[PDB]
Amino acid sequence: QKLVFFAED
Amino acid sequence: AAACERALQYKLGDKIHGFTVNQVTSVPELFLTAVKLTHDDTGARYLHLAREDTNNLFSVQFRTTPMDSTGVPHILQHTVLCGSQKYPCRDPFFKMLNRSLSTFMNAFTASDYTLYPFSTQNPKDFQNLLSVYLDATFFPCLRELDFWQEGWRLEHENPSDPQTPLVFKGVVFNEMKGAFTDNERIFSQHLQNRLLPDHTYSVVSGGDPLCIPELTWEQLKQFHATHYHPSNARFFTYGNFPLEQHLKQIHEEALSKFQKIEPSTVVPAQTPWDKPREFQITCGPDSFATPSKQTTVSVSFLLPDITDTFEAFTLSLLSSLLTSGPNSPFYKALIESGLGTDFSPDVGYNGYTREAYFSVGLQGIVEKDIETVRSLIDRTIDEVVEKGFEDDRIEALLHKIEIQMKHQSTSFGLMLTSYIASCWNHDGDPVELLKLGNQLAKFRQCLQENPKFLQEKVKQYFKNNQHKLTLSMRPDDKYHEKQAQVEATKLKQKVEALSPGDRQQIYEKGLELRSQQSKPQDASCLPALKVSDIEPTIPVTELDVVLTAGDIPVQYCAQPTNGMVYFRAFSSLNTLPEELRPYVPLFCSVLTKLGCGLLDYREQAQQIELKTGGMSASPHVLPDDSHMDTYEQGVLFSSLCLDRNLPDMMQLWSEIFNNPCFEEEEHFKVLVKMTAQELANGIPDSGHLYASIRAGRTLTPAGDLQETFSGMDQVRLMKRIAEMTDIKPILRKLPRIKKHLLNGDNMRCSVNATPQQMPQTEKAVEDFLRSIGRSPVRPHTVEKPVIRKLVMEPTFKPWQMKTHFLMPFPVNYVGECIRTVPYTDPDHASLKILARLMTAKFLHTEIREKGGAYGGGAKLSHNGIFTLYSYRDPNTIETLQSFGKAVDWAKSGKFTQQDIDEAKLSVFSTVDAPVAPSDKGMDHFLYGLSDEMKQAHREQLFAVSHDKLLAVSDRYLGTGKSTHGLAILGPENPKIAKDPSWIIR
Ligand SMILES: [Zn+2]
Repeated sequence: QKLVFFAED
Repeated sequence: AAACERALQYKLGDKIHGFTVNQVTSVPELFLTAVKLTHDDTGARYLHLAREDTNNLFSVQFRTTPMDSTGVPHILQHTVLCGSQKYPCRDPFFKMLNRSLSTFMNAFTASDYTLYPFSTQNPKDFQNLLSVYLDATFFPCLRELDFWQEGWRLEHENPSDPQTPLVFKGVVFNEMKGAFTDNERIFSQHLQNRLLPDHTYSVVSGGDPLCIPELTWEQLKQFHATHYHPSNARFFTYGNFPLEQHLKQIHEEALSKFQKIEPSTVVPAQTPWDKPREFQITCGPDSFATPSKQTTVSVSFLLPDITDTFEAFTLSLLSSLLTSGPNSPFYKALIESGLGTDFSPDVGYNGYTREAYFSVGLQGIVEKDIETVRSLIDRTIDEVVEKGFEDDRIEALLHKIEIQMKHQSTSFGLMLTSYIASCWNHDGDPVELLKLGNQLAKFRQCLQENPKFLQEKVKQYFKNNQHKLTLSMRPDDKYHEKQAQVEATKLKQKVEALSPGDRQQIYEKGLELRSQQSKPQDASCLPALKVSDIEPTIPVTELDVVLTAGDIPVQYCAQPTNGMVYFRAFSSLNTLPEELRPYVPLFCSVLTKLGCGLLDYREQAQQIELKTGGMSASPHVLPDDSHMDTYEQGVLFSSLCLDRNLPDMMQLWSEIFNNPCFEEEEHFKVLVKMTAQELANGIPDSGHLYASIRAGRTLTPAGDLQETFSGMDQVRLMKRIAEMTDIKPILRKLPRIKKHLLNGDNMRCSVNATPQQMPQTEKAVEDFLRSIGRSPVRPHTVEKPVIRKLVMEPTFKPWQMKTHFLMPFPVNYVGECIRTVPYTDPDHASLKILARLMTAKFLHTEIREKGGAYGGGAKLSHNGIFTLYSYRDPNTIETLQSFGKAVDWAKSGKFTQQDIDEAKLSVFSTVDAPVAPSDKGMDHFLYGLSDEMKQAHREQLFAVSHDKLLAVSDRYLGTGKSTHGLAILGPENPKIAKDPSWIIR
């Protein structure tokens, strides 16, 4: 869909 | 028609919807035509990659240069997706996840840029996503309460009782808390900050948990106005969709409202040091094994700008020659020295920053040996300068890149925009990174002209570079406890400064936010697809199975693999004694690394890297589709090679099966100590998985077996072996496993290749099968139709279990598993819809939005296990309570028909995801699912109705109706400890 949550470091 | 062909018809200077074609370049090695455009009015840059690929991708990139560790570009990235002018409704992003058939939808924040990519195969869905992304990034409603939810906020423990104490909450606040649960990530962060201490690279772009609450709403709005102007943007598209449609949409919706500015966002060049530096930092203790060999040390070198593409490409190759594989100088010097357990974090070439950097070092060393390591690094550099590299390793590396270039992925557009982002961010030419044929050619020429080319390069950047950084890290047993202490002070400092008027507003605003998260709102301003837009049937996958040598089935699948061959083999574990089962993952991880025949592990590694793309073995538990207590246990051998090196690959497999070297004991300890180290470091990032696997161990035989193979039991076991003073008794177990595994008694194989290559493969594979030996412990064995032999445990009784792993974490990982029904049961489809339904409309709201946890939802596996989970959760008990309230919500039926349709869209976006030529059709090869079974299951997902959702929620998810399993990774919880129904490990 995809990769629901959003990153990063 | 075709896509790369049509792009070549573009003339330089062509004006298209506010854009001008500046360059058109054909990159035949990637089957694409690159097109550079510039927006006339804004100066915005555009890169279009035209290729006959239906999985089209869009991305927009902003240069974001923070000057503090507030995490403001990260929180902004979260907040711009919380509402826009054209779509003022709450949370357009998460809502569109269930209103689209996308293949990808996310956002990322690097150190100096923010990236918003999405991909889909539906052209109408592309336009819809394109309008929402453009409006979100350029015209966000930056409402104060959306900032309070995604960033950080002050809130009462009960938002309705203003007599309860105020606490910190926020999604990013907990996202970054859990991000720095990883010690490697702590080390990585400090490395970059100390090595590049002049500008934006000196800060924590993602957010330092202690500096996040220093961020105001105004700073967030100012930061957006400064950095999210199209003049500071890079636009990117990839695929077969008409470029004109994209430009017309981008220009008329967003870019037209702006005029050219000169962005104050340039990252200056790091001024090189005259003298090296040393720094010492601290980290968290170990999860959860042993206590003096726990120091991490590294040495880092500053490299030139990545905008110098060939020199960057050169130094990247040079970096692989130096650290990759057991034939690399630093491997023989540091790893095989027995001083540490593995390489330090971020080893090799790091090209995310403007100036790239190289790092090498060890972790798991005693602090007294720090100078020893540094001397080795010093000595190794001297030797490489004097001796250089062997030609066959240079050939091996170039062969690997050739494979990476020819291989066919499903997310090609995503890799490309990620691969060019850093170079593009600093005004480099992203197209020059694409012409790999040229860089390979020039690299070869640069070697043929100067035999000491690489030796002078190492000399320049390692022996003469005064810009060296030595960084060492030792853990602190109270690290996270100390962090909480300072956090408690900053909290009190913030509460003390509150005026009575301030305190009333926080109460009221907090109550308003809670209201926003609860009140069911309208999302009709959002574009959406319908269930009618989902294809009713799947494209048939064509196979032919041939019994060979003399009854081993081999599955052949003709695919456009672009001159690549993919070989897989599955050997059952039914003859294997149960005593040796926990040692099979270990066995598989060393099988192809210990040497074969006349090849020592060094020589063997050279062949594998020169002839194949990799050969691996891994243990698998494949659940049956019609019986919860039936499964297939075995090892999957996987390998890959170019068309021309096919016989070498199968010859390698033959020698590994017939003469593996289980006598290399010294290298064996190295691999074990390395695998154990890697497994322990990866627990936090996959904490919910380790939680889910433990929770489901007592529900299914397969679940029980999966815990043995990849659970905390496997992590703990590996750690014990790495602590063994006498490794021989483990080493003797491998020949015993070899005699049950490496033969042709219980085997089936698969081959994926081009139709032109297929007959050649049929020979090499058949020759391989004849060269391995020929001629079960458990009741019973079932034959299931061309025949798979599965283990059945019909007396398996599921048993309830709750487990709390005491980890020194600042965040938690929760998993609850429920034993339901398998794939072929008609209720399974209902459960599949229900899982995403509960996630989209309940658990996401409770666990993430209200709680502040980074991730939380429900999924249903092939094995019929319904799992509820939370990821980086500040809560534990409240999370479990939300699990119970979710099923009660599911039983209430208080959800609409539109919610069911959105759940269906979300489900089909996952199962109809694109399959790489190398993976068709693994579903048949692994799980034994025909096209018939999938269509039947696909039409069941279509027939799922509201009454079936109520029936199935009451039938399986209710308390006492089915068997549950619980597991928690996180710090001590007094409430859990006083519960006798919980086990502490
Ligand atoms: Zn994030």
